[PDB]
Amino acid sequence: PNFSGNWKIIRSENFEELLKVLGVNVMLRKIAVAAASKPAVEIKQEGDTFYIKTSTTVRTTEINFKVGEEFEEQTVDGRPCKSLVKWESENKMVCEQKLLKGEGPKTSWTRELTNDGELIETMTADDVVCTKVYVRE
Amino acid sequence: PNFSGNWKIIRSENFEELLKVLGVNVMLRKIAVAAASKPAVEIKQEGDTFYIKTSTTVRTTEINFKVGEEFEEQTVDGRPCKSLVKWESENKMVCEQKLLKGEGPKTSWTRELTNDGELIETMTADDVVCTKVYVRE
Repeated sequence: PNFSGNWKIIRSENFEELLKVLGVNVMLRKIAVAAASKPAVEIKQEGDTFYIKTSTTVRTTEINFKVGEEFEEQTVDGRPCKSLVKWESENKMVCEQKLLKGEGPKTSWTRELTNDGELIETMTADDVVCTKVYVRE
Repeated sequence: PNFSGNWKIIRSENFEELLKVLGVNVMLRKIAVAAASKPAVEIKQEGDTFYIKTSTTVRTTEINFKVGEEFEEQTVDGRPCKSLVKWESENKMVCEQKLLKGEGPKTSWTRELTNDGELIETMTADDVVCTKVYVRE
């Protein structure tokens, strides 16, 4: 169905720990998980075309993509990557990322909609997964 | 033989499927997947007495039991149960679980030490089996 909406975070699991295993220093981890860094996510979906803007109190980023068409974004640790999203099913998109320069962990993400209209986001780096869950405002 | 040691995972199958057949909703499964990252198992075996600590990037749980003596733990989906472990062979133990309160699917688990020195852990609910294989660190 339809991912469009203004989404507010209600659960976050394993995010700081994932940053830790990627080598992010403790000062940056602590700020990444601070109240002031809680992400709001605004999505506008038109068929396979998506605009997703993710904002905290200090940062704002937007991606625009169509399912099945390569685009550029950043990995969960700021390295530029080429991304490609596919539908795993009607309510779930999966994204494979490839670094533009150099080598690093294999990263990906998924976003999916539940029965009850929660948005679940997961991000994976090698063997480590973090999960965020949002509800619509 | 001796189950003692610190065990690192080399493969895993059907974790989320097990939770799914137990009726855990998809939100909770995806949180559980994040909280299950990089599982490590520390075992201290002294004859028939066992201490088993399971650590992931987010959480640590510990059970202490003696083979043939009932103890309390939780099912894989987090429900309190009484458990009783028995030897099924020289190198394999099997645990049957019964809920403290209420009724539910039959759940069990096993742990086996192979001839190649691997530890195989299985957890069963209905006819779904989740399997993890570890080697000694």
